[PDB]
Amino acid sequence: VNLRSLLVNPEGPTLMRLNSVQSSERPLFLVHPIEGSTTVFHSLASRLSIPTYGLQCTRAAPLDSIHSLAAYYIDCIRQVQPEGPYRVAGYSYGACVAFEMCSQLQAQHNSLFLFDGSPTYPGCEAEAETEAICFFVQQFTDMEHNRVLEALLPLKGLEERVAAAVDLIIKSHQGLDRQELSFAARSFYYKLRAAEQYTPKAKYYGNVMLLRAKTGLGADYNLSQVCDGKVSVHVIEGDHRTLLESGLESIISIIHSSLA
Repeated sequence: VNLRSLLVNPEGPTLMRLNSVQSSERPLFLVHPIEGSTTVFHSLASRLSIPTYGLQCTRAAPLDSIHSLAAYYIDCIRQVQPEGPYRVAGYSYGACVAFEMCSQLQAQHNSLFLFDGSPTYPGCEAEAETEAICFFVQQFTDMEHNRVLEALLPLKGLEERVAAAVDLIIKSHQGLDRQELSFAARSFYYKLRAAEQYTPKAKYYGNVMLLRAKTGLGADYNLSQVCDGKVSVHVIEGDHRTLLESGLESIISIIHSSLA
């Protein structure tokens, strides 16, 4: 169901075309939410008049930091589009990565769309990993925090937690690929770490557009804290998850009307 769309093929391609659009215009690149899949971008892409791609997080992506992750996604991009003027958007967690990407392209005139997300929106390894994976577990099962927390806290480290987690999950959905869950659970922790440890290097002088959800740091998601250029935020109908589904019509118009 909704759960298999929280998993990605660890060996799948990083950059995948999301719609037919044979056009010759510069494409629009969509950066995945924290779960790594470009599934949420399916509706939006199908209803877009420009070629749009998706970036998913597979085993090939370096997660030591948002900086590395962005530099790698930039490389995947330059294969489909070698030239400078880039159009990139990032959903939720992807927002931050998309920001770092355009940010690196700057230091090295691009369009940047943030779908309800932003760069904002050492001895405690154990608790961090436990809470991360504990959370991850709750997305696939019903298990109570405390019961799950009790099973993951005393474990040696990440791989034991991931394994114990994958077991708890399968004991609820036997059909889920254990290799995917295992990769999902582990990268999930690494993605959180990289994000909750990210802080823009310099100020972004480029034009940013925040498409915020209507139903819920102040209608800016702290964008102004890191941007100098034009920061325009549109309020879309729905909450964090429904926004791209019709808050989608609004978004489709806004994106269309922007990119000439």
